[PDB]
Amino acid sequence: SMNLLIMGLPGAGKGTQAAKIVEQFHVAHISTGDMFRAAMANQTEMGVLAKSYIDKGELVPDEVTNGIVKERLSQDDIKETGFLLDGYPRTIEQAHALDKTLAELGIELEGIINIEVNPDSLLERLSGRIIHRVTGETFHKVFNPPVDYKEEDYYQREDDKPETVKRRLDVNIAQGEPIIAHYRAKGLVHDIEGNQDINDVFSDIEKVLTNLK
Repeated sequence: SMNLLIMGLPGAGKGTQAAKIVEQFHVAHISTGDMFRAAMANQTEMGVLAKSYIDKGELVPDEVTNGIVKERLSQDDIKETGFLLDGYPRTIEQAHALDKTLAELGIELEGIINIEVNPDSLLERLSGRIIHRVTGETFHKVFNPPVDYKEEDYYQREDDKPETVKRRLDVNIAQGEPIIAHYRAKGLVHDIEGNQDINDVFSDIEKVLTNLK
């Protein structure tokens, strides 16, 4: 059992590495989407409140979000298998709330996998998805270019356009950096070079996690 966070900007490979971490180390991967879904499925105190905001298209308040996390971390699997929290905390306020939650449950955080990738590089990756303008097909400027390729043959979904991606990276950099610093001051942050093949990133994670205890 290990008690862990994973962090990283959008596109950094967190989802893939999280799944590899579970397969090998058998901790419970818990994303913000997972915790919300479980709260609503279980009809918990906070889950029915979250549903009430989500049904109206409204962002959920931190008292509810932090309460969902406290519900999640109180489950039996947590002290049995440990966990890999992904997505939460979103902000330094949520990190301060998590730390109170953990202390009250008598759980110690043991490590943070921080996958780093240059955000200018991430902008190019995340803004690569293109759709052929004559009815058929998805490609990607970096990962899967179409035959020949000329830009006028494609369009993009709004969330894949460079300006939209830049906004998303800017918020995650602004919100994430104070959290990474907060935990780095306590030696909990292990920086992983996201600049590698899937198995090479995972190898570096395995050197971190198998050495922790």
